[PDB]
Amino acid sequence: ASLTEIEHLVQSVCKSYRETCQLRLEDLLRQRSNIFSREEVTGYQRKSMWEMWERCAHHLTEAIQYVVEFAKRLSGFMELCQNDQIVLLKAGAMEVVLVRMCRAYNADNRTVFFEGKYGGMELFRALGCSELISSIFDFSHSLSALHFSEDEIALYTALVLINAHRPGLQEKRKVEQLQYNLELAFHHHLCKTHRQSILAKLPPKGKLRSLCSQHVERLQIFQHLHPIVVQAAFPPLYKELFSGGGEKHKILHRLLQDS
Ligand SMILES: CCn1c2ccc(OC(C)C)cc2c2cc(C(=O)NCc3ccc(S(=O)(=O)CC)cc3)ccc21
Repeated sequence: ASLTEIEHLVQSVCKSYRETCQLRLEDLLRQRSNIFSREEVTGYQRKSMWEMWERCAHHLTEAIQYVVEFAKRLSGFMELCQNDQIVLLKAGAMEVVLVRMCRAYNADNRTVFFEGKYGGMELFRALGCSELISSIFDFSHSLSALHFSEDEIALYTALVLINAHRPGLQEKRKVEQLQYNLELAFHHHLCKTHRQSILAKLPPKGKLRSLCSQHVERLQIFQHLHPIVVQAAFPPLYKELFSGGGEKHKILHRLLQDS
């Protein structure tokens, strides 16, 4: 590429991210005073393990849906082959969400936006996966300290998705070319903005992997306890990405072709 082509890539990635923002950053910020009452938090903790999982899995899926749209509007993604498009989303959708999640996290009070209001990590006690939950909270605390801008979120999440070491890619070099061009864009924007210093403070990719593996390990435990809840009440797309052998659902392909 070239300088103008790189800056055009910066604007195109940032646009594609805004359009597929689930919630505008301002909407999330204006709600920061709206905090679950102690009584409301007690009600969350007393809900059954399997209903909490169903509600959270459904919210997770909604977020995942916006990440698919981001991909479809992202330069070069839709020129990749369908096998590679699915490998990328299958492995990176949960990662993009975990990163996007820091916009919904308030480090002042350590709360996360969820079902209309902000609550701390006790809100999630009914799930029986406190390690996962505190890892995600801590992970969102780390990212919140860097004070990402929205533009920086878009460029960074683009790279989280366009990761050419995902196993199973058929056109690895084509994904390499794309990844390298988004890296230059990201780094060009940080340099231009005097923000290269965040580069040494980004999470190792091994960390995003770790959280996703914890996600799936805890899903398998829950599914073994409530197999019929998963079969009858989890979102199909969620089963496709995360459960086993749940990928008999072909939702992603449907999503990727539907205009
Ligand atoms: C660690 C605590 N936590 C969860 C823990 C587990 C879990 O699912 C498992 C049960 C499978 C799901 C959640 C979960 C979901 C939300 C959520 O969706 N809030 C609504 C929202 C809407 C838009 C944005 S955004 O615009 O910033 C783009 C992402 C952010 C947030 C918040 C916290 C959560």
